[PDB]
Amino acid sequence: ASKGRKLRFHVLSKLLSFMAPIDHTTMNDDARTELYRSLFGQ
Amino acid sequence: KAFIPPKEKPI
Amino acid sequence: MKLNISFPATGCQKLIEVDDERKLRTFYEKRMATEVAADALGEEWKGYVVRISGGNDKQGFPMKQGVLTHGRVRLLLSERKRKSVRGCIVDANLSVLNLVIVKKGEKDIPGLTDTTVPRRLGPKRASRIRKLFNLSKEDDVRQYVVRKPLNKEGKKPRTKAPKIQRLVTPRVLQHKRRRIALKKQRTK
Amino acid sequence: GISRDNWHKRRKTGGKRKPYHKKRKYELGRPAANTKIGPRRIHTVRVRGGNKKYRALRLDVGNFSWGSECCTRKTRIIDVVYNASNNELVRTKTLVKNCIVLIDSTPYRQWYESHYALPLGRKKERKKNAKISSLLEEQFQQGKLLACIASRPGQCGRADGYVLEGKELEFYLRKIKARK
Amino acid sequence: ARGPKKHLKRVAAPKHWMLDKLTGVFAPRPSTGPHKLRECLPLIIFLRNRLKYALTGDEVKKICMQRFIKIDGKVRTDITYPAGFMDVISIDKTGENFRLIYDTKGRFAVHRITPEEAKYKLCKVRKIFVGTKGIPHLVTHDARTIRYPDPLIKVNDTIQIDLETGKITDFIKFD
Amino acid sequence: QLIAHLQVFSKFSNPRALYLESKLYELYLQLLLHQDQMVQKITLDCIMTYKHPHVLPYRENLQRLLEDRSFKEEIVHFSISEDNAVVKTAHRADLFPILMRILYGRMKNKTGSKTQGKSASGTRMAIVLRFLAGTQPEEIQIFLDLLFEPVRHFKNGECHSAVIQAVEDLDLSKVLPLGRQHGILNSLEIVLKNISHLISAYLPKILQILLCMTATVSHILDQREKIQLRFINPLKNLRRLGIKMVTDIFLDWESYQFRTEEIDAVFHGAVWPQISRLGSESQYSPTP
Amino acid sequence: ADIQTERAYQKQPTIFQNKKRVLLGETGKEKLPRYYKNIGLGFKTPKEAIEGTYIDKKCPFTGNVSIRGRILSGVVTKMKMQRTIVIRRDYLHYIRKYNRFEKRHKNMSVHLSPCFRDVQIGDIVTVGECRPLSKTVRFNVLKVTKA
Amino acid sequence: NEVKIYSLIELIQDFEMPTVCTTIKVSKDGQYILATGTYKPRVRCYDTYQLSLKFERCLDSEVVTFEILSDDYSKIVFLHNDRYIEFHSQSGFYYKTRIPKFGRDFSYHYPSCDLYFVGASSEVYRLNLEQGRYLNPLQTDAAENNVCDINSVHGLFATGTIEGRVECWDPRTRNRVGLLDCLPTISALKFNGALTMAVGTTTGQVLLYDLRSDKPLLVKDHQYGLPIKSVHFQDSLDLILSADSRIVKMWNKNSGKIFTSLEPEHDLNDVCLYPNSGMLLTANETPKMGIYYIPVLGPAPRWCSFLDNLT
RNA sequence: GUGGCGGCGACGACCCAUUCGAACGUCUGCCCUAUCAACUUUCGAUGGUAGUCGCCGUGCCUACCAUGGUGACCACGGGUG
RNA sequence: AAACUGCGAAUGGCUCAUUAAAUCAGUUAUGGUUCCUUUGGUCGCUCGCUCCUUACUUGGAUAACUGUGGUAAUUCU
Repeated sequence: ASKGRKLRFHVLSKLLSFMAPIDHTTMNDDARTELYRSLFGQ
Repeated sequence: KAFIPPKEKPI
Repeated sequence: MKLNISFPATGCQKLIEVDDERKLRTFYEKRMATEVAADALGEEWKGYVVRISGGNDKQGFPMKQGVLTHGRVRLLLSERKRKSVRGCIVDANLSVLNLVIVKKGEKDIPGLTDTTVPRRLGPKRASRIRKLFNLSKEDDVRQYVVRKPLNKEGKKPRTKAPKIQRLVTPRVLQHKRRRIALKKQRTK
Repeated sequence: GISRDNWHKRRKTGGKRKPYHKKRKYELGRPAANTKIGPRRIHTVRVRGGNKKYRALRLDVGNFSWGSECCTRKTRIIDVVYNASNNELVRTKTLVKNCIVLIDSTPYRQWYESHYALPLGRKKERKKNAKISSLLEEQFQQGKLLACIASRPGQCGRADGYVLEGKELEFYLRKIKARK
Repeated sequence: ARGPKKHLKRVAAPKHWMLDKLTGVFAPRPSTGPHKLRECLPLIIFLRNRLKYALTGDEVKKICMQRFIKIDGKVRTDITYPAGFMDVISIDKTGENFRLIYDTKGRFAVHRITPEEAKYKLCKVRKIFVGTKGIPHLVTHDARTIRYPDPLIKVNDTIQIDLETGKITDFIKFD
Repeated sequence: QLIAHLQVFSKFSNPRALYLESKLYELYLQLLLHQDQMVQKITLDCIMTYKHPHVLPYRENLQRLLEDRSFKEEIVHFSISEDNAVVKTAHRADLFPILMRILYGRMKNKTGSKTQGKSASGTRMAIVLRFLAGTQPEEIQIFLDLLFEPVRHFKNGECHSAVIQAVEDLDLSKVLPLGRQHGILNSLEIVLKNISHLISAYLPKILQILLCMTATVSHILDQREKIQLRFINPLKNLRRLGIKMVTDIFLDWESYQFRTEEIDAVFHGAVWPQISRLGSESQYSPTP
Repeated sequence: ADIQTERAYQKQPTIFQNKKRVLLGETGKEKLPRYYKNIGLGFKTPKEAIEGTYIDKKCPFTGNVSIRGRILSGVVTKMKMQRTIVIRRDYLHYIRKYNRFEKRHKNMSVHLSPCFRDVQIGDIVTVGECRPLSKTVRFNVLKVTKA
Repeated sequence: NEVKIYSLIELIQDFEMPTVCTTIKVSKDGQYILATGTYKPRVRCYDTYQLSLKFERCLDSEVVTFEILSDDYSKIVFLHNDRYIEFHSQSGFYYKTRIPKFGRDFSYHYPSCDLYFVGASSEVYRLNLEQGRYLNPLQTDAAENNVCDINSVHGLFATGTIEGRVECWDPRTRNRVGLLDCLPTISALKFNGALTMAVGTTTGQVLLYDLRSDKPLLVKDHQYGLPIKSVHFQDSLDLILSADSRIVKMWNKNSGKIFTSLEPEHDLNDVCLYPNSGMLLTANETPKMGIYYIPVLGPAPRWCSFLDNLT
């Protein structure tokens, strides 16, 4: 835990609202789940 | 308490 | 659009105002420090070759060699400040353009090459005097000093010569002898 | 900036102290010189008092001393094998003090052959004493010797050291073998 | 302090200079030299306050630039030169010699000396060390270093130095 | 004046078509041994006009040897040892005659940043020979011929005969200079120390050269009344170095078979001239 | 026991231990020559420090430290750190106003060389001043006398 | 071999790090080009229109890699070998924080504002950015993780491992969608399009992978044993750019025909291609930064439009 | 005779010592408040090894280790024209 | 005159925007470090392959100066 060896989950004041969620995904959510199930030999 | 991991819920 | 033409072999400069766009078209879309055959300037300029040294645009900003653009930029120039400089590419939006004649043509320009501008100052260091006059070690540099005659109205005529530096005189030899003597005294 | 002052530290009892001054010039610190292996690239740094510090950024050669035979020779550096402080320096091939490196053994072999007139490294009134332990002979057969750097490349600009021998040699060999 | 101060206030001057209080704010800060700042007598103080030869600082400067004062046989033109204990001052224009000796109250005294006595001085040995090429060196109290000293001379001994040559004539052992 | 002549020949496209090109190449090889750098670099350009397939690829490494700043770095990174070499095995035969002559010129003048002056001469010889220690005994022979050029006349003839005739064919008016003779012995001492494992074939002629000069110096040392006083001290130092190296050769090379003539030579030039007076000198300190 | 307990090889810096020798000398004994120095001031170097084998760069007798300054004494209180202990110095402070004394104490962290053994709680220790060896350690143990 | 690559008078002045250049990158707008290097680690931003450096900012430690979060130069995140993460606003240094273990590489997911740390630990750190709090960890069950990449098309996260296995995770619900098996570790990992993926190996092999088929579609082998640091995709000519220290290889996506090869004087720390242009930017072990123009690959950039006339 | 010797100064210069200091330590000693009784490890608190940086000694800093350090003899915290 | 070179401006002043051993007083250490200036020292060469006839002194530049110029615009250029 010394020198930040162990991860701590206190809120960070300066990092609050540093970015806004921006998404550009062409795939619809139903298509993603079907693709994820069939990934590789699965 | 400082080391307890927060739990998030899928929106 | 004005042209400042210089001939370094005679060292003569001349400013010419050329209002013809056709004459200046041959210089367009060319970078600086490039050799151009200036045949389009007129019948006097046949066989002449010119080099683009620099220039100023309509706002008076000079050109820089490194930058490659048709407009103005803001570069760090000399502790460096962001001065605005015009690009090196020659365009029609130039107030003045500088040219240096490198090759001489058939006929002579009445301003530049018919008359000669003499060099005003001779060498001062002894070795440079020896190199200029091809002197040997036995020749006396003091004989070959370039003297300047000078006369003004109401004044007695005079002639002045520079002081030779790096010239062997007995004072320097005495100083060297004294240094060697000091070394001997220290060892003793 | 990098400051190596003492007033940013907590007290012995554990209480914190509040500043009374801004950072001073004489308390400055400078970024570390991560000396890699490659063509020689060294930078000079002006320090307090007007002196100079040679900051070696990249090094490939250095002189090493064979203490048992008292033979100092200048040889190239090949690889970094062990570092007591951290394994990341071993991964990134960073040259620091007290790290274990591999050096070429050609000049030492040439000196031994020219001095004792006995073959070494070849495939299958006190007198001169030509005896070498088996570990050094094996290293010479491999063509690379294990050495320890004794100088600080980030301070003097050169990487000098000595060839590993004896109890230290098997200690470091055991450490290297256990690391794998 | 942020930086070294070049203005010595009068009240912070050594008490053995016998400076009065209403002359001015400042006192002459001695230049660096063979003696320490707190154990030296500046040339201006000795020349205008002790001997009354001068009236002002410009007056002391005019006196000094004529090369009339010699300290240990050498002409000094610095009016703030630090003169200390066992120092010999010669003024040939007035035909006068002084030796700086503490009196019973702890102050430098105006002690006139015979001109034959002014040819030598006494120094206290501070350091003995072997230099380059195995050459012994001796360092005194007045920053004088001498090569090839007598082997019997140790630390805390006293030596007599001839001012003309700067060489040891004899010595007194600490006993 | 020499640089002016060499510059125009460097700008010729086809040197083979030139008239008397055979003698030109011999002149260029001789000029590689020159002490001045500017002579050497312009000479190397004339050699590179002959676009020889073997010499040409190593052009950059050769030029860095002629540069003061990059000399020491180039020595390490131009390895010629057979185990690990920058030069390929087929290219060794052509490159080495160029390489040896360049290094010989550097050895005389300057082999690094601080290696100038008579005091640094021993450092210059040491640096070159350690670089040449990786070569074969055949390839090192080219450099040793250059090094021992002034003393070729001592090599001919049998060992005992050469020592005797050197004493007879001695004139006080003309001798090899003592300063140059001191350089030969200092160079020869470094050679025996560092490349002794490549010197077995060339060793017998070294004994001839070493013994002949030592025998001659003793001969002048007998005739002191006819020589200047200032010359006595250099001659004694020359004799001391000669005996020490014979001492070195006997100390090593235990299994080497010395011929009968060589045994006669060592007594002629080392033992007999000083053995009679040995009680006088050795008492203060052990003589060589 | 074994002196090699760290990730780096523990060695006494001023002793060269890779000198090659003839076989008859190797057959006899592989005894490394020990380095120790006289510290002066009338203190005697312990014997087991001479024939010891521990490696300590902060040892006053076998390490690279110098003893100069003040010499103090105290009572040993705690042995819980590595090669350093906590001692206590007791004294009386005088107040003029009521004209009496009050009892005060100081706690000092001092380095032990591994030489001083059989040290217990409450025995007298004589310590000497040296360069700062850590954040809070400036004194080294010079002499131990039993209670 | 008829490609006639040119080499560059001065397009941008002072395009010169003092000793070496570690990483070269370009902004989404194309307005700004960013570079970092030794010594006195700097971040230098060059404006394309002004043909000069906008600013220079020294840093405490060397930066392994950095990401331009904002469209312009405003918001930049630096990863350090001292486990330090430095955030830079438009003014300058903003905040600095540590990571529990050393970080090999990091990638940022623009949706959900989650930034992922791949480093010297089995677990891959997640840092939410809209709220400063560190999020719940994900356990990759692999001893060492080397590289990571996030697919732009459908938001798929894959992390490289030292064992040589690519593990694919889902940014939503934080579950392992799949895993892929393929002694050498994974040097470079890159996503292109919806369905195409590339794996770099330290032995020197480029393997093109389809998400649906375990077998590789094509494999390209560098003859040198040096690892390939960067793999890039060029859409217009379907050219895949694989770069190692010795040389840069550009070859066709299908059938593996080689377009051209460029060997410089010094080793490449990084390479970069200006969008929709034949201009190539390289970072070398040299104070100068290499600039190369390939007319065949694409047209000259707009800010360097006169370069076509100069040829 | 491109002889041989020389005086008194000015300026610059490697290193040692001295002067002026500057910077880190040792020891001794501070006002009110217990309705502040525990504190430090809340990005090192104490100590060990190696290293980076620094003009140098040093948790000053970083990796790998032990669980330490201070306290009613008033620690720690808060105040105090 | 102008211009080139060297030294100093970190001291004295003045000022409304911080602080319980953190500052501060006395003692004590430099064998754990830095130093402009003052003062005193120290400040020569045998030979050692560089060959034959720069140490009676070696090399490359740039200001001031002359002359031609651009813009609303600087002692900008």
